[PDB]
Amino acid sequence: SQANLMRLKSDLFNRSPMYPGPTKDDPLTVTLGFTLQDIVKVDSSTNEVDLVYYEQQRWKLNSLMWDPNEYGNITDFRTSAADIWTPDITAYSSTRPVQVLSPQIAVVTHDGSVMFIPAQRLSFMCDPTGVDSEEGVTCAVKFGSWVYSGFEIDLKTDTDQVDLSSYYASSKYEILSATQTRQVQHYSCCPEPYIDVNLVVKFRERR
Amino acid sequence: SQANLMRLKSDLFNRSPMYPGPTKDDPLTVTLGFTLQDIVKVDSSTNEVDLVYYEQQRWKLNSLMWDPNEYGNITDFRTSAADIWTPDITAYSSTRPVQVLSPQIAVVTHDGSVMFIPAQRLSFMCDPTGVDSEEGVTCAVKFGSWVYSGFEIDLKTDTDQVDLSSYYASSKYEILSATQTRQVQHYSCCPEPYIDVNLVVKFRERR
Amino acid sequence: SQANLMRLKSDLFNRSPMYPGPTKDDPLTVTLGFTLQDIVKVDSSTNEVDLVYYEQQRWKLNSLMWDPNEYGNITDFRTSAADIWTPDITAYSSTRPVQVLSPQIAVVTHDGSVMFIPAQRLSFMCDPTGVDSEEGVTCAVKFGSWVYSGFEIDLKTDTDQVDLSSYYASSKYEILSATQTRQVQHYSCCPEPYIDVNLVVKFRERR
Amino acid sequence: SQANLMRLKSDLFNRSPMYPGPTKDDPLTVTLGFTLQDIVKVDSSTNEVDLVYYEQQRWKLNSLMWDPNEYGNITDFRTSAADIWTPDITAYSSTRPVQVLSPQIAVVTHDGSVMFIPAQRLSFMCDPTGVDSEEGVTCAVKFGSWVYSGFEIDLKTDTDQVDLSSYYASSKYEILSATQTRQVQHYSCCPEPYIDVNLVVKFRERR
Amino acid sequence: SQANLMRLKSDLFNRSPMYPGPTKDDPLTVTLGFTLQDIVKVDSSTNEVDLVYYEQQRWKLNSLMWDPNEYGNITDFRTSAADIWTPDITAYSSTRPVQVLSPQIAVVTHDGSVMFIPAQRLSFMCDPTGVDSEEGVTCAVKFGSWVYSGFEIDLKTDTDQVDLSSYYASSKYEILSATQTRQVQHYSCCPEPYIDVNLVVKFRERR
Amino acid sequence: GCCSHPACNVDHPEIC
Amino acid sequence: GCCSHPACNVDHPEIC
Amino acid sequence: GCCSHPACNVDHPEIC
Amino acid sequence: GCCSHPACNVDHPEIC
Amino acid sequence: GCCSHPACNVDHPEIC
Repeated sequence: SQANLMRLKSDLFNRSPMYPGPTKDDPLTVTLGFTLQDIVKVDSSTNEVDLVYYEQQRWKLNSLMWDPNEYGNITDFRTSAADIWTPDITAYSSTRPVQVLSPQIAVVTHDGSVMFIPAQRLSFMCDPTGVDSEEGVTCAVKFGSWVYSGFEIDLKTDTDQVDLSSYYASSKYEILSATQTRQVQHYSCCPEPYIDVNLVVKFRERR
Repeated sequence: SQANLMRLKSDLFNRSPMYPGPTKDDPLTVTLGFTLQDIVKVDSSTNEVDLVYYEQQRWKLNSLMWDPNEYGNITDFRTSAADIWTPDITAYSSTRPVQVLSPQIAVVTHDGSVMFIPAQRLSFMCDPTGVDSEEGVTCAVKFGSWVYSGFEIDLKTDTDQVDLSSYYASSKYEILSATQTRQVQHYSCCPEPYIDVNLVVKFRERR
Repeated sequence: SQANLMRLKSDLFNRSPMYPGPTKDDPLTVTLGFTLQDIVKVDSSTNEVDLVYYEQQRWKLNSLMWDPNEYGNITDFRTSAADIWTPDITAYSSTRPVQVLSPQIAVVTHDGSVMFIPAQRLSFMCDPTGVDSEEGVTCAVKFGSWVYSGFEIDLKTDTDQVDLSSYYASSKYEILSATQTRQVQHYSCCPEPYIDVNLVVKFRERR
Repeated sequence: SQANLMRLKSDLFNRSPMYPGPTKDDPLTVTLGFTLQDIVKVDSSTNEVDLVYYEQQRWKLNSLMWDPNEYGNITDFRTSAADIWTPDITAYSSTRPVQVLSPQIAVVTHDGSVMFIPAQRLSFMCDPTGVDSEEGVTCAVKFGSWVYSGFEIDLKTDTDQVDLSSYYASSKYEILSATQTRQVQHYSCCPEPYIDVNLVVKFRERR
Repeated sequence: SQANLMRLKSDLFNRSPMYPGPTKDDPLTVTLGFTLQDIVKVDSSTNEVDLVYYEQQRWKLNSLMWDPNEYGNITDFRTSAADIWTPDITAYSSTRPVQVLSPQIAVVTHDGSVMFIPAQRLSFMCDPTGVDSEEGVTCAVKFGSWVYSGFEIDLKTDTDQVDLSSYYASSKYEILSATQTRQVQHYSCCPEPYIDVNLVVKFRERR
Repeated sequence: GCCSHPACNVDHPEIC
Repeated sequence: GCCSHPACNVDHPEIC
Repeated sequence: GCCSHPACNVDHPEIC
Repeated sequence: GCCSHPACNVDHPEIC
Repeated sequence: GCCSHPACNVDHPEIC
């Protein structure tokens, strides 16, 4: 049993060159999803807001496919996220380096599908003026590829509703709305689109 | 004598590929235990509390067994934690990357048991409202594998009572109760269980 | 066609040696451009100002050229910044190590050109006295090679005008002017010139 | 002689396997000593105190012995502490990761003796109540092996008086007494003793 | 003619083991010099002062010599400081790990001379009482080798005058005097001298 | 509720 | 606004 | 007790 | 003034 | 004294 897995990981990683990133010929679709845990700091003196969340990333590579029947009917395995290529999805308006709060371990399926969910703490630009009121305040931060256009990495969500079921029950803040929306952007110069997922969270201090 | 140990380490590590983690076929039981040292910070403005503790981890691999009579009657040895596979146990509600306060050295015994106790400082979600009162306040944080279900990593404790014998005698806080309880979670969608150990501490400022 | 890319990177990186840096015989021109996002901290008690910006770097190496028709008509590809030589451009008046807020990915084209845009947070020396006034305040920070003279790395800009189109709309500070200016300096002792790009931003608290 | 030294290090490091640590059969004696520089922070709101000190370590390995006459009469040499095995001495009551303020370079002598003195900044648990008084206050922190019993690493000191000759003359605090005392702990279950060195410092705000 | 440079580094670094450091057989002289930029923080509650400066270090190794006309008339080259041996000069009274603010690249010339000037931020022990007065206040911090005696690393300066030409014009502090003085120290135990460079700066709050 | 649990999400990418 | 977008900037070095 | 000491837990497990 | 600039300082160690 | 200086201790481990 363990023999199959040791053999499988060897054939995928050592037997092959590493996936060189997508192109226009061999594009790649990445599905993104957020699970907010808590808004842990709000700084009105700098307009900086801190989130703790789970970032779900799922993509599919053909170079990661294998036949379960050739490897002891193994359909999936777990491996360090450093061992594999990962997409360059970034919050465009972060103000400090994202802090990783979880292990960075990816799970590969025999169809070449990969799911990767690092827990992270993010500080980003947001004027919280109005948080201490009934109306609240809205913050927004876009996530997207840093160097890949829409012709090379397709971004999309499974739902527009942010997962709020694990938000800390006794947090200092109440979530009024939280959405994750796929957006397409074109520029007059250029035919290729540029895609982002707009994370929009409306919240207020809780009384 | 000392030559034997180098040979033992050779046969276990450089002979075999790295243990690739458990599988549903070959599950693994991990024993969890905490020895709480101190509650070192309470931030009521952000609902963030800092603990300093020892996290005792024990598991058993068949691939690390050896015959004591075959290696100069050596029954145990110490080795760096990077050298061996270690479980991805994580506090689910941490707010900052865990800080390690100790060397990361594991001790392996001839029956395949490994025990590993990193000292750590953890910031996690807790509303401390009530800490300066007679009733005190309770904080809780769940620990479990990040990517392995219960069918792959079995979580177990040796006692439901957290070790408080090393709690700082002159701490700013008094421990009212400290328990470590195994919890199993099932989902309507899915047959496999998901296990966590709930560390629940009730405490108050010292009067 | 994905195979074509893997082969290209092999010939350029794995078969060729890494570019050892410029020389007086074979000098190098670097194009610099800044896209300011936000002024996120101003400390009048320490005379320290924190910027979040994109630093666009561009240069051209002959040793990275290839013929597209020889590689499946591939004209460009994206690759980690660690894989290639990068210029030692430095803020001369920084007060803390620069924090990288983005992936570090450069894109190489078949003519040998490389473009690289890391997002960064920089703390640098500036007395902000007057930021709460109508005139505002001016800060300056120089960027240039640390060890290469002007005879080895030529610094230049495509425009004297910093890109402010992505500046945070709800920032605590309003930008009055933001320019990026090439400067050349000579010293009586020495024939070689020393080049820097002067980032000068005038700003004030928002009315 | 520079050729001799490269050969000496080569023969010692590249030929033999890495020293695997001491054993119950082949134990090790470590001499520990402290040179206190300054008490740079006292935090009464969290009961955390920061020390700046020099920590002198000393041990002797057979695997690091050599004959001077085969190596150009070289009797001792300098080496990075990563190149050789170092003991796992840790402050048992630390609250933050220790900060190293000096190079980590050890000197080995031909008799197998090694001396290693990193300067360090340590945050540890201490209730400072009484620091602003005439009696002062006492803090204590134990140092000892994390994973080695007394049958495997023997701890000791050359003197029990902490070296105060380099204590900062204009520190905010005056040192009343500072001792470093070897303490032994036994458990009924187990034959091996567990050894720690108790660093006890009495001090007060200077007046 | 990039080849000459490519060839030179090859012969110096890979065709030989790394320089093992100085001895008493092959001693070394290190030239030290400071260019002060700013006094960026003064903490009267902890006696901690933060400087940002350039530290110029110069030394000469015979093992780094080459013939220019044998290498395309090349007289000098730049390389990362990790590639070459660097001296262990350290501020003896720092209180936090020194922060490096510049690339770490040294330039070696065909005569074996090496120059290395890292920009750094240093927190060190200093009682700032009197900074808000007319007389000002004096801080002192010694720099010297951590593990090498005066018989192995000879310290020296080119001027007893700190370079103040790059001091920030709008700094919170005014420099009254800034000196860098070679000091020789002997101890009754030991014949060999121990050398340090005393950086003594007199300064005050600016009015 | 599975789609909120990190380990649960990955073993069921068809649901989450 | 292309030249302000990191991915767009690089895909058009002829414009940016 | 022994089951509180980091070196003692591991050396003698059958107990901790 | 050369010896005050890091790049100028290093390219002329004979003067600085 | 010597036993306080980092370079001095290690060159004389017999006294410190």
